[PDB]
Amino acid sequence: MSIEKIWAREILDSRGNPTVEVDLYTAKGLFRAAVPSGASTGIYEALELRDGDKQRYLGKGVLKAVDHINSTIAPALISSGLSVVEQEKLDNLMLELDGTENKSKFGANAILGVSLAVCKAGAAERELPLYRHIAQLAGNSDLILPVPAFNVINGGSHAGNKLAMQEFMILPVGAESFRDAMRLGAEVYHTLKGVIKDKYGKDATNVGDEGGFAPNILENSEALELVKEAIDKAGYTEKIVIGMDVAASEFYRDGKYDLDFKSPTDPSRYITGDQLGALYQDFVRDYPVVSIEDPFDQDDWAAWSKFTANVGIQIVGDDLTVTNPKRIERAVEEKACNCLLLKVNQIGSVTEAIQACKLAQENGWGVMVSHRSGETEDTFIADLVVGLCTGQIKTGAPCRSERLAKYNQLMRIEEELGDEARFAGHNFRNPSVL
Amino acid sequence: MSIEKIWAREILDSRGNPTVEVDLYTAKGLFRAAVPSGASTGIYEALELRDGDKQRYLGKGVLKAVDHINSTIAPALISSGLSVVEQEKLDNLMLELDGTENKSKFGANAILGVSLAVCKAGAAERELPLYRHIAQLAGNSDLILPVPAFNVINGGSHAGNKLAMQEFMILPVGAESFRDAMRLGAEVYHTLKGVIKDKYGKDATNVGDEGGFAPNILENSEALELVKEAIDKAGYTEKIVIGMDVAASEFYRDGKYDLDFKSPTDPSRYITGDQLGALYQDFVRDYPVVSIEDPFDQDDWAAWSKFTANVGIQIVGDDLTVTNPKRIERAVEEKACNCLLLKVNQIGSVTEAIQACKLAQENGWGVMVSHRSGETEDTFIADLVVGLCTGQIKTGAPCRSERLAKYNQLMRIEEELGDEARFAGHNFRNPS
Ligand SMILES: [Mg+2]
Ligand SMILES: [Mg+2]
Ligand SMILES: [Mg+2]
Repeated sequence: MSIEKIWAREILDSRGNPTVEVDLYTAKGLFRAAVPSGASTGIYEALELRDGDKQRYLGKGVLKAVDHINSTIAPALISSGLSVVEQEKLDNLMLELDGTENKSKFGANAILGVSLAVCKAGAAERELPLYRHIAQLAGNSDLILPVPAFNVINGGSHAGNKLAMQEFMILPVGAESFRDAMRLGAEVYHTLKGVIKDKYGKDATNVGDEGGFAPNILENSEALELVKEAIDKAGYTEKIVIGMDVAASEFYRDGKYDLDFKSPTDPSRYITGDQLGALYQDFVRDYPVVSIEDPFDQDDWAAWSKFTANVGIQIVGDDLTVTNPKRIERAVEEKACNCLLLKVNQIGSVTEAIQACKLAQENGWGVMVSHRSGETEDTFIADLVVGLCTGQIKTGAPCRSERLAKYNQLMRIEEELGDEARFAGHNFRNPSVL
Repeated sequence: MSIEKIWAREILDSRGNPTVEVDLYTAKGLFRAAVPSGASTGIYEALELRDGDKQRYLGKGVLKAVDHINSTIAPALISSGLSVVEQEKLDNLMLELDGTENKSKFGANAILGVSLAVCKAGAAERELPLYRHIAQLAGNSDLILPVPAFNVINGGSHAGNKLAMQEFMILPVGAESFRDAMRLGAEVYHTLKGVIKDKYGKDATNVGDEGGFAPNILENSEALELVKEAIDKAGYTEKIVIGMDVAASEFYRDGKYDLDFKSPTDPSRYITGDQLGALYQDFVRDYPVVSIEDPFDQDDWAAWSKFTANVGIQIVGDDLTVTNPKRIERAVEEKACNCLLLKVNQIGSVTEAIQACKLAQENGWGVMVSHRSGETEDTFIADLVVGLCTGQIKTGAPCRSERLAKYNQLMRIEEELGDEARFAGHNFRNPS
């Protein structure tokens, strides 16, 4: 009926690791989607199925996930009789076919790749651009261009430096449009390179996984100083603010936090959740920080709720909520945070991701659509953040094209929307208030 | 007629600089292409037109080039009534509309953006995959999957280290297929990170513009040691060899060469072209180096010919030849090199790039299709290298998706070709 052919293959992501790509065919043509991959993955994330074959890609192959698609998932959907516009029914069938909570039979990367391809096929079957099809799936009717959050300084578990905290972001909230926001982001990014070079030398101007610079610094306050200095020299103090992804789960040790966890282990330097919270308060006071992601461990609920109750800024749950309704519901009840980081590969399907988004928005939460540290040339989340009208997205620094592909696509979307294009601007936290 | 709309816009490349993207519409749909951008550009390259507005993208804007397409080029091609399959006529039309030798009026980035989009539109009009359309444009019958050249160690002008030479590449010539070559490249790349980290620390495992690691090293022989270490440790000593892009023009200092040109100037450390040649001889002797690109300055013709005459490996012209038939002809007669690095943005059009490729191949040269240090999500050169059957391509490390998009596309082309697919392997110099 609707689906003529589904064919999955093995491609390489932005880090050189294998990941899932899915080709879905209908009468209207070919629809291709790829699955991202995280590095600092939360323990409650849906299962990313790897082969474990040590003599092939060091055990990081995804032939098992690919086979699960080509052998089991593909014929099931083909013989289902469901139109590709039926996103929820097609996703539910894959959920039922898997039958496990964390998608541990087929793998979340196997299920998502199909779910993404189905969505694009459904859009064309609907004769709609992808972002508008997503809008209808979510029950939205008034699209919004998001404020981009550029990770210009990379730290954390997979960055070549001492910098403990993972991401230092800039948000051009005072930009005129999204295309203007892209300009402000790039100019500060290029300005930041000079600032870092002048102070630390050229060795500190190489980049990490997400395109942000990886300077040889330790103190996170210094990363904020550099970024702030770059904003000012670029001449955008009044238009650009700062966001952070701490990813505190990555340096959570023995009930405490280690802000020097890439140095030889020494428990004497560890700090408590209270001390860590007091450090954030200093950051918010001393710098234009308006958003902090994963300030505490994924299971340190008491620290989350206590800190959130004493700040006015955006508190983003990432590893805490893992785009999971069952986890979000708890966080809502406990007021652990006021914003959800939406990662489609954390939950495994488009339908579940949309449900997770609306569950957040219903409770007055902000929503930030996000990429993974390992991405592809796929640009799905660009149309996603527009269709869901969340008003904020982080998909990398203005560097490395697995990041720019999303940003460029968003510029195309704003162009396509014409005079009906709206930039979230200073209302990125609650874009519907626009 | 054929072309219904041509619309250009401003997008960002892999290093955050503006570049040209062109949307071309026919009855068969939308065909999109983007223009790459170089950093270590040769002085004889066709003009990359930048706005120069200091208050916008630090003067790197491409609004003028975009405007030249939308206001001038597009209505001229639409009024021509030429079919998109007529690649040569459409390219010639833009060349004549520009009317300048180095495409200084519209910019090479403006002309190429349309030329690339036209080519993709022509492929669909012919009901052919892009690589087959290109093959017929070049008059080729039997296709070839190229050996990938992964730039796994980054040095040079725009890398955050002391390393003078620009690119250190691995070539899985002993691979079973291109998909196998991708695995070999990635596995060595990941192994190399560990090798680098163990010796220099995690600070040295960050990447440069092309995805290769940027370790804090000075010696070029050390970069070769690290690479050779990774190959052996990965278990592919017999199957993976080494290529180099020296880009000597970047450290050419009025007759001599500075292998520490990112250090404070000291002319006493400068070496002659003869010394530099002797150094390459040492590299070829001690390491499996089978290809050297731009070993001398773009104008140091005597050094090129002298060195090429005394080596048996592949000598690749990049800034020397700039994908230009006029420069290629001179290099052929003077025997300056034996391989052409094919960059479409160096000459400005698909037609001229094909002419450049065929001219090199007619004279026994190898051809390596190449990307630029500043790339986009565009994957044209993947279809280009297969269609031109050159047998070798460098489009970055197996890191950063502006590189992987090409490599992934080449894996798709191999899968699509199936039985007809042949991997160049040890014949990467001569798949002919
Ligand atoms: Mg993470
Ligand atoms: Mg995070
Ligand atoms: Mg160059």
